[PDB]
Amino acid sequence: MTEYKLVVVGAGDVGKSALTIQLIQNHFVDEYDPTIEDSYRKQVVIDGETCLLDILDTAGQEEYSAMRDQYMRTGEGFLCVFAINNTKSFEDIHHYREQIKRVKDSEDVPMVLVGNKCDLPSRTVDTKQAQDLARSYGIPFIETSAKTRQGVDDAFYTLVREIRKH
Ligand SMILES: Nc1nc2c(ncn2[C@@H]2O[C@H](COP(=O)(O)OP(=O)(O)O)[C@@H](O)[C@H]2O)c(=O)[nH]1
Ligand SMILES: [Ca+2]
Ligand code: NA
Repeated sequence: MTEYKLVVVGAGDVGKSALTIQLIQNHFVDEYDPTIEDSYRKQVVIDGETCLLDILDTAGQEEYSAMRDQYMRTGEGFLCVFAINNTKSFEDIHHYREQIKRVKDSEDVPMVLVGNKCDLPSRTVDTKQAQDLARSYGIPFIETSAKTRQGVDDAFYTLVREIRKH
């Protein structure tokens, strides 16, 4: 089968790791201690075609480092995650897109905008705002909760579809 290396980026505490664990292990974690070793592999079927997802979680890597750059050289598609209750994480998204464009040395990198923690009450970012930013990038936007599992499969599977159209 094809193997898809998907890299999850975003500000601290937005839920990169819980999203990854929810996808792979079908559990929601209340806390996650990152390592240098957190890649996760899982076989899934997307649109009738079996494939392998290799999820690389960037949690805990420094904002600018050789390891983070190596991680995104290896990635074929990217999830840019913010949290819908943290406006600053949504404002940081352009920084992660600029970083991916730099490392991949391209303006057309498979990417999906992910608005996580959609179960929480104190929303500060509208779906319309996020859709408008995704639209400016020409990429899909998906709303998720690693806790209720809403949108989790959709976000990773849509990213695979994005790779499959490149
Ligand atoms: N309610 C809620 N909490 C979440 C969600 N995603 C992550 N969290 C919590 O947010 C905190 C940070 O999550 P983590 O995955 O470690 O974020 P990361 O640093 O970006 O990898 C943890 O306490 C998680 O339990 C979500 O969708 N909903
Ligand atoms: Ca799962
Ligand atoms: Na954290």
